[PDB]
Amino acid sequence: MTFPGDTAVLVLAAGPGTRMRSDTPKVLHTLAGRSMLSHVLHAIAKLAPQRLIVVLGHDHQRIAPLVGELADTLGRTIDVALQDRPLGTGHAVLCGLSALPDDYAGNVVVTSGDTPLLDADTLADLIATHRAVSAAVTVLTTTLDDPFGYGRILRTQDHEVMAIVEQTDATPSQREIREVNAGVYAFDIAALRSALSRLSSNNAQQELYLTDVIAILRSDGQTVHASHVDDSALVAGVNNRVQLAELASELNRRVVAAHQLAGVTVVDPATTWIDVDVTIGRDTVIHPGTQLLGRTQIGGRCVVGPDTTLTDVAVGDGASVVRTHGSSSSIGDGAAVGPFTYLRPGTALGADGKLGAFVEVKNSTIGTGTKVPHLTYVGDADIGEYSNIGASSVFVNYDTSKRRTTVGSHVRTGSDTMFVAPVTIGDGAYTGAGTVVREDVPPGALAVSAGPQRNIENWVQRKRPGSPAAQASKRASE
Amino acid sequence: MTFPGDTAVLVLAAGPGTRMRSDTPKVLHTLAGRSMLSHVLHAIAKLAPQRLIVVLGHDHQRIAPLVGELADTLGRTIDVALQDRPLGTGHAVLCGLSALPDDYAGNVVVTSGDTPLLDADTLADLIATHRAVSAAVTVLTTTLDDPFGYGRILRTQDHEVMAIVEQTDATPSQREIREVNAGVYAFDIAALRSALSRLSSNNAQQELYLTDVIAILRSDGQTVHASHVDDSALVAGVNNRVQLAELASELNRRVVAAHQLAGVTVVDPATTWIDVDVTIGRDTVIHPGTQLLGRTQIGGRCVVGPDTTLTDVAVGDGASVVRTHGSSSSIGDGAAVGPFTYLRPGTALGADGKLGAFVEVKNSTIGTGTKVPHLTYVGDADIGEYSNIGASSVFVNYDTSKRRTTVGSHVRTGSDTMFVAPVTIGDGAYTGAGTVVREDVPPGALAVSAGPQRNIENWVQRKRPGSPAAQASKRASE
Amino acid sequence: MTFPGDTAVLVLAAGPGTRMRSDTPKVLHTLAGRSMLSHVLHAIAKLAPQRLIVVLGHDHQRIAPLVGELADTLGRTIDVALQDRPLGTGHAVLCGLSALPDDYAGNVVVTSGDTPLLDADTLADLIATHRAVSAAVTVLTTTLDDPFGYGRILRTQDHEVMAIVEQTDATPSQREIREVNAGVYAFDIAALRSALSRLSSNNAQQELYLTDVIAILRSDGQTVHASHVDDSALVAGVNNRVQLAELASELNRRVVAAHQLAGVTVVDPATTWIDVDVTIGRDTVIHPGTQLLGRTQIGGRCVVGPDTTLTDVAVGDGASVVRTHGSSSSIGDGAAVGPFTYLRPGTALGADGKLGAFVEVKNSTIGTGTKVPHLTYVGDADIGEYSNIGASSVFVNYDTSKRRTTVGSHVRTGSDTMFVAPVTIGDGAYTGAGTVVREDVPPGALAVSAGPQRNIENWVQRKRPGSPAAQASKRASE
Ligand SMILES: CC(=O)N[C@H]1[C@@H](OP(=O)(O)OP(=O)(O)OC[C@H]2O[C@@H](n3ccc(=O)[nH]c3=O)[C@H](O)[C@@H]2O)O[C@H](CO)[C@@H](O)[C@@H]1O
Ligand SMILES: CC(=O)N[C@H]1[C@@H](OP(=O)(O)OP(=O)(O)OC[C@H]2O[C@@H](n3ccc(=O)[nH]c3=O)[C@H](O)[C@@H]2O)O[C@H](CO)[C@@H](O)[C@@H]1O
Ligand SMILES: CC(=O)N[C@H]1[C@@H](OP(=O)(O)OP(=O)(O)OC[C@H]2O[C@@H](n3ccc(=O)[nH]c3=O)[C@H](O)[C@@H]2O)O[C@H](CO)[C@@H](O)[C@@H]1O
Repeated sequence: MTFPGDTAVLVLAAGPGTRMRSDTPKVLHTLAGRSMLSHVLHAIAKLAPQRLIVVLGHDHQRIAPLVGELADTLGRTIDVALQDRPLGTGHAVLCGLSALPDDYAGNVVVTSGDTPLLDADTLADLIATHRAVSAAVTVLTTTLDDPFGYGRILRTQDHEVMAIVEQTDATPSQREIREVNAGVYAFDIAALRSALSRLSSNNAQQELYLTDVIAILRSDGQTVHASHVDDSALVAGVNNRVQLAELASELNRRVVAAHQLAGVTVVDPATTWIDVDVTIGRDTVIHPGTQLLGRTQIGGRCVVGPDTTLTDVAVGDGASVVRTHGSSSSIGDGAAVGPFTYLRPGTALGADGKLGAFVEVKNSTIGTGTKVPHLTYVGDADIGEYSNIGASSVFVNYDTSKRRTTVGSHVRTGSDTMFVAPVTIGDGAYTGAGTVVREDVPPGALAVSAGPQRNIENWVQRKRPGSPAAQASKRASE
Repeated sequence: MTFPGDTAVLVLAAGPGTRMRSDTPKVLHTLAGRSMLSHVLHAIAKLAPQRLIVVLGHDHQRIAPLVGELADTLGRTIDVALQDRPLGTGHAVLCGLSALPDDYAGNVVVTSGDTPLLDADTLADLIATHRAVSAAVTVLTTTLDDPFGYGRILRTQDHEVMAIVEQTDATPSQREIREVNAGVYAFDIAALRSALSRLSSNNAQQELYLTDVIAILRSDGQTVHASHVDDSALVAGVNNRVQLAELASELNRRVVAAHQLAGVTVVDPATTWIDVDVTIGRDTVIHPGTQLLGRTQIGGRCVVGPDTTLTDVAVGDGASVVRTHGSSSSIGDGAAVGPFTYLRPGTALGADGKLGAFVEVKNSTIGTGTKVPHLTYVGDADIGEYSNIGASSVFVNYDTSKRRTTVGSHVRTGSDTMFVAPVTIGDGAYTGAGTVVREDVPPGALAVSAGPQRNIENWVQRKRPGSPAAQASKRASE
Repeated sequence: MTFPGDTAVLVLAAGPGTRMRSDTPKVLHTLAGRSMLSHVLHAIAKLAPQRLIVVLGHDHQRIAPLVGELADTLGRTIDVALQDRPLGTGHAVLCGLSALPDDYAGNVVVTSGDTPLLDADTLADLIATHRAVSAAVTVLTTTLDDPFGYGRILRTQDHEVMAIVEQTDATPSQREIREVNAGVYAFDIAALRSALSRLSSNNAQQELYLTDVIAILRSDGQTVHASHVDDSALVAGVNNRVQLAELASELNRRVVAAHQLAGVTVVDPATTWIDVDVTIGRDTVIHPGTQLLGRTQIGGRCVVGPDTTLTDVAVGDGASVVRTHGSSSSIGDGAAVGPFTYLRPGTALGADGKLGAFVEVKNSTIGTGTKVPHLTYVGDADIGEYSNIGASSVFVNYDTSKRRTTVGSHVRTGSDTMFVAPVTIGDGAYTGAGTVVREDVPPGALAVSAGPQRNIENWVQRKRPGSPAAQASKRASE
C-alpha cells in the first residue's frame, strides 16, 4: 500500500480444485462473507498494480462474471487470461502473460486465487525486497509444523536457495524439510519468459511446474531470492475443506479482535462469527453463539445474542437482540427483540419497539414504542406507535394482493385476533380477544366476533364419567 | 486389520471407576454416539482375534447385557470373565485368562475398556512388533506433556526397558519421566501366567500390578520390548470426566475432518458435533452450533444449522434444516425446515414441503409441496399435497384414540383453525379464519364457525376513559 | 490462606483504562458473574490482611459504592484512597499509603484491580517468600510468549534482579526479554516510603513508575527479590477487551473442570459457560451452547441444553431443561422444559410438570404434574396439579391489576382458549377449543364460546374459480 510501477499481477485460478470435492469452483467458496477470489482481488487492488490478470480454466464462464463485478466494485480493470487445460502452474503463468503486451517491461507478481488471508504489507514487502536485492525471481516461503503437500525450499548451508521440490517429486529426506513454497512470486518479466520456455513435464505429475523456474534461474546464474513470512497464516492456501475452515476460523479471530480493541465486548470469540463488512459500536456486548453476517451494522451499547444470526440487519443504539434469527431488516434504538424471534426481509422496528418470544415479522413496519410480545406473525403490514398487539395473533393476506393491513397508534388488540388483509384499524381502537377482523375498524371503536362464554355445569361427570376429572366430585363435597 | 492367530484379547473393565463420580459404570459413558465399551469392542472385532474376553467386576449384570448385544452386532462371540473384587490389573488379567482353555497356546493381547480412540493399526502393529522382536511381553507407551497419574516407563540409556513404575509408587525423580505406560500389551501366554503367579501386593495401592510383570520378565532374562505410539490420543484413557470431554472433542475433530475431505463444508468444526454413524452428502453446508446424532443421514447440497440438533433424522437432497430440534423423522428433497422448528418422532415431510417458525410436528405425514409456515402444532395427522395450513393452528386429539385426522390435497386452512381429531378434510377444501373443525369437510367446501365482526363505535372513550387510547379523540378532530 | 500480620494490601484501581474504549470503568467489567474488582477483593479477603485499601481515581463515586457492598458481603472493612489524577503507579501507591497511620509497621502488599485470576496461594507464597528472603521488596514475575506491553525484568547472569523496564522505555534489545513484571509486590513499608519519595517522572510516559522502586532499592543496597509464577494466567491482567475474553475463557475452563471432576458431564467445555456461584449435582449432563449464569443451581441426574441460558434458575433432580431461555425461576424434580421455551422471573414449575415448545411463562406457579405443552403464554397465573393446558392458549391480564387467574387440579383446557384475567377455573373443569373465558368456571363444568361448525358445500368453485383448489372438481369425479 501502495505498489510501484509498472507492476503486473497474475492470479492463477485455473486449477480443477478436485480436493474440494465440490461442484462449485474452489475460488468461489466463501469465508467471512467473501469468496476466496473476492478476498484475493480486494487485497491486490489496494496495492494498485498497473495490470491485474486472472487466469481461469474450463469453468471460466462461472467465474469471469464475478471478476467483472469485482472490477467494478474495486473501481478498476481486471482482465482474464484463459487456460483450457490445467497443464501446470508454469503453463498457467504463460497463459496469463499472453494477456500482456508482448513487450511488457514491468515486474510480474504471481499469486494464487486460493489464499484469502494474504495482506497488503506482505505483497508490498515482496516487490520491495525483489527490487532491493535486484532479484530475477523472489519467492515467498514460510515454515509449517506439517509441510505435507507443499513445495520444499532447498537451501545450502549458505541459506542460498537452490530449488523448490514438490511433495510428489520429493525424496523422503527432502520431505522432512518444513520450509515450504508459499506460491507467491515476483519476477523480472524477461527472465520469467526465458525460464518458462524451458520447463519440462517430466514429473511425478507430468505437468509444467512454475516451481522449476527458480532452479533454471539459479543455473542461469541469475539472482534467486527467498523471503520468509513468519505469520504463516497470511500465506496459507485452501486446497480442501479442512483448510477452508481453519482459515475461516483464523480470519474470524482477527476480525473479532479488531472489534474488541475498538471497544466491543465479545464474550466468546470462538463462537462469534463476524463477516468483514459488519460494523459494531462502542460498549456493545455480544454473547456466545452469534453470527453477524453480510452488511449487518450494530450501534453502540447494544446487547446481541446468545444464539443470534443476523444477515444485513441494522441495529440502532441501546437495542437488545437476543436469540433472534433475522435478515435485511432494521431495529431502532432501545428496541427489544427476542428471545426466539424471527425477522424476515423488509422488517422495520421503530425505537423502543418490542418483538417478543415466538414472534415472526416479514415485510412490515412497526412504529415507535409498539409491542408485539407473544406468539404472533406480522406479515406485510404497517403498525403505528405505542400500540400493543395481543398474543397469539396473525396478520396475514391470502394473496398476489399488494394491499397492506394498516394499524394506527395507541391501539390495543386482544389475544387471538386474526387480521385478514387488507384491513385498516384506527387510532386508539381495541379488539376483543378471539376476534376475526375482516372489516375496517374506526378510531375509538371496539371490534369483536367471539361469542359469549357459556357454562355446562356437571358436564365432566355426564360426558367423561370415571375420569381423573371426577375430581369435580372431590371438589363438590369439600 | 486383520489379526494373526491364535490371538486372544482381554479387555479389562472391572475397575470401580471412582474418579468418574458416577452411578453409571465408567465404560458405559458415551462419546460420538457409542459407549466407550462399544468403541473398544468395535475396533477389536475388526481385527478378528480367535478369542475375545471382557473382564467385568461387581456391576457386571449392568454390562454383560450390552456386551452380548455388541457380540451380535459385531457378528461374533464375546465372552465374559468375572473379577468379584478389584484386587488389581494383574489380578484382572488372571480372571480373564480363567476363561481360556488351561492349555491355550495363542498370544494374549491385553487392553482396557476405557480407551475409545484406539485404532486397528495400533493393535495390528503391536502384535506384529511383538512377533518380529520375538518378545515375551510388548508394551505400548507414549509421551505426554503431563504424565501425571500414569505409569512411568523406566529405560536405561540403552533405551532398554527396565520396569514400569506407577504414579503412586514413583519417586519425585521418576515422576519427571514423561514417557508413560499406555496399558496396552501383547504377551507370550506362558510367560504371562508365570509372571502373574509371582506378583506381590506390597504397593502404595496394595494391589496386584499387571505392570510389575515387565520387571519380573526382565529379571527372568526374557525379551521385554516397548513400542512408542506418537499419536498419544489413540492411547488415551478415560478415568474422569475431564478426559472424557477431551477424547470426545478429539474424536469429533477426526470425524468432522473426514466429512470435510469427502466434500462437506463445516463452517465451525469446534461447534459441530457429529456421531460416528452419521452420513453427509457432497456440497452440504453445516453451520455452527449443530449436532447430528445417532443414525442421522444428510443428502447432498443441504444447508443444516446454525443451532440445529438432529437425532436419527433423514434429510434428502437440497433441503434446508435451520435452528431445528428434531429426532426419528424424515425430511424430503428441497424441503425447508426452521428456524425454531421442532420435529418429534414419526414425522415425515415430503419433497418441497415447508415447516416454518414456531412449528412442532409429531407422528405426522406431510405431503409433497405442503406448507405449515407459522405457529402451529401438527400431531398424529396425515396431510396431502400442495396444501397450506394457516398460522396459529392446532391438530390435536384428546385421547388413547389411534384415529388420525386426514387432510387432502390443495387444501387451504385459515389462520387459527383448531382441528379436533379425528376429522377428515377433502381436496381443495377451505376453512375460515378462527374455525373450530369437529366435523368432516367435503372437497370444495368451506368450513366456518367464527362469528361476524361487529363494531362498537365510541367504546374506548365510554369504557376506558382518559386512557392513552383517548387518541381516538385526537383522531376524530383531525 | 491465611495471611500473617500486620499485613496491609493496596489495590491500585485508579488508572483511566483507556484501552478498553469503554464508558464503563475497567474494573467493573465482568467475567464469570463477577466484576474484575469483585474477583480481586474476594481473593484478598480470603487471606484476611489487617488493612485493605482500594485506590480509586476520578470516577470513584461509580466504584466506591460497589466496594462498600463487597466490604459487607466479605464481612470486613475496606477503605478507599483517592488519586485525583493518574500520575503513575508509584504515585497511586502513595495515595493508598496516605490511608494508613503515618506510623504503620506492617508489610505492604500491592496488587492491581484488573487481575481476576489471582489466587490465595500465589499471594500467601508472595509474602512468605518476602519474609523468608528478608526482602525489602519482592516482585512477582512470569514468562510470556508475547511479553509486549509489560515490564521487562532485568537480571544479571546471577539471576539477580537489577531493575524493571517498561515497554515504553525499553530498548529493542530489552524488549526481547520475555520475563515480565506481574505487578504484584510485597514491601517493607519503610523502604517503600523511602523509595517512592525519590521517584522521577523523566519517562517516556512522564509518570511516576512504581517499577523504578526495585532499581532504587538495588542501588540502596537493599534486598531485592523476584518470584516467578509459572501459571502465568494467575498473574494476567486486563488492559483491553481481547485480554478480558481470554481470561474469561480460561477461568471458565477451570470452573467447568472442577464441576467435571465432581461428577458433572459437560459435553463441550468450550461452549459451556458457568458462573462462579452456580452449583451442579452428580451425573448431570450439560449439552453444548449452554450458559448457566448468576446463582443458578442444578440438582442431580439432570439434562441441560443444548442452547440453554439460565440466570438464577433453580432446577431439581432428574429434570430436563432443553433449548430454554430462563431467569429467576424454579423447575422441580423430573420436570420437562423445552425445547424453545422461555421462562421469565417468578416462574415456579412443580415436580413432573411440562413446559413445551414455544411456551412462555412469567410470574406463574404451575402445580405438580401439570402440562403446558404447546404454543402458549402463561402470565401472572396459578395452576393446580395434573392439569393440561391446551395448545395455542393465552393467560393474560390487561392491567395494573394484581389479581391472578386461578386454575384448579385435573383441569383440561381446550386448544385455543384465551383466559382474560382475573378468572377462576375449578377442579376437573374443561374448556372447549376456541373458547374465550371471561367468567369463572365451576368444578366439573364445561366452558364454551365457539360457534358450531357449518359447511358451505361448493364454495371453492363458486368464490375462487379456476384455482388449484379446483382439485375439488377432480375429487368429485373420482
Ligand atoms: C506451483 C507448483 O508446482 N507447486 C506449488 C503449488 O502447489 P499446489 O499443488 O498446491 O498448486 P495448486 O494445484 O493448488 O495450484 C496452485 C495455483 O495455481 C493454479 N493452477 C494450477 C495448475 C494449473 O494447471 N493451472 C492453475 O491455474 C491453481 O488453481 C492454484 O490457484 O502451490 C503451493 C502453495 O500453495 C506451493 O507450495 C507448491 O510448490
Ligand atoms: C496397570 C497398572 O498398575 N497401572 C496402569 C493403569 O493405571 P490406572 O490406575 O489408570 O488403571 P485403572 O485403575 O484405570 O485400570 C486400568 C484398567 O484395568 C481395569 N481394572 C483395574 C483394576 C482392577 O482390579 N480390575 C480392573 O479391571 C480398569 O477398569 C481399567 O479398565 O493403566 C494406565 C493406562 O491408562 C497405565 O499407565 C498404568 O501403568
Ligand atoms: C507499574 C508500571 O510502571 N508498569 C507496570 C504496570 O503496567 P501497566 O502500564 O499495565 O499499568 P496500568 O496502567 O495497567 O496500571 C497498573 C495498575 O495501576 C493502576 N494505576 C495506574 C496508574 C495510575 O496513575 N494510577 C493507577 O491506579 C491501574 O488502574 C492498574 O490497576 O503493570 C504491569 C502488569 O500488568 C507491569 O508489567 C508493568 O511493569
